[PDB]
Amino acid sequence: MFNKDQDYWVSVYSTKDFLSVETDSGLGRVRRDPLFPSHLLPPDADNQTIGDAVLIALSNSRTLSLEESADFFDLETGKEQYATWIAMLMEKYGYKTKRALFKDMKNCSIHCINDLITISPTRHEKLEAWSGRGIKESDDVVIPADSIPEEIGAALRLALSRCKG
Repeated sequence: MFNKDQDYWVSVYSTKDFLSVETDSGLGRVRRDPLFPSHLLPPDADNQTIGDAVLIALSNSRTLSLEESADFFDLETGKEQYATWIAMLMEKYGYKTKRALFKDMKNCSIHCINDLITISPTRHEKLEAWSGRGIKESDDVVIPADSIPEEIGAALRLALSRCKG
């Protein structure tokens, strides 16, 4: 169950070899939450499995207190965790180079607030960068938060098909 007026955030990263559903946390600004391992799914995961992963990952999304915020957005910690995420993906899927991993990688964001799940496609800009550039509001995919997990999965697949670059 999601709390009223509370934001819950997830990032999705997709390649030919994996579909990763990740809890994001923060305070206005959000990022990959190091307390929660990525949900790493087979690239051919069905919609039920994807939807249940999305629901769990969203539920874990934290809204931090003032004190938690300072430690959480620490620059050097962030760098370490980010590069560690890349290393983990490379070692787990046998990517020999960063280019091999990021070349075709798609990114969608997932937001849940007040019984609405919004999934937003992105444009792949640089090797490790995505933007909202060229992405219309109407490119989002919206479903209710109490949707069956199959519907959430289908919604994420549609958003992934709307990614560009």
